[PDB]
Amino acid sequence: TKQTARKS
Amino acid sequence: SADLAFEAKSARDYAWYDVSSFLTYRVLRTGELEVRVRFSGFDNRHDEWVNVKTSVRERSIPVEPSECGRVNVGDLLLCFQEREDQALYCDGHVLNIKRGIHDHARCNCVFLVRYELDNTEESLGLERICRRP
Ligand SMILES: [Zn+2]
Repeated sequence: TKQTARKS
Repeated sequence: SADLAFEAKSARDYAWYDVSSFLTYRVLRTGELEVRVRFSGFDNRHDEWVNVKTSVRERSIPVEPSECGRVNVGDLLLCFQEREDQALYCDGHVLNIKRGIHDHARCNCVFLVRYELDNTEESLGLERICRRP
């Protein structure tokens, strides 16, 4: 699974 | 082979995001073709129109410790780029690798990448890279 991205 | 899943590049970001579905499409008077996509884990407020050739592709894959050896220099990688304001997956290229000694449990290799957007460089562990199929 990918890293949980966090938007600007 | 598994059923194809996709990621798309946001215009308000330049990062790549998993695509939940493709709602519809349109053709601008220029001839330019775009599809409307819904990003996984996102409501419809976040939907975007994106070009298929430049902004849609097969999902990048997290690499297992066992196959770090398959990654090579000059490779394209979807790199989890951690900064203070935002953390997001951006394209990058492998400038250099320092191989390490490790079992399949965890990889200690060091990959130096050049981010496509700004050309800036960062060193990353295996946990922050995905490979193109
Ligand atoms: Zn390794």
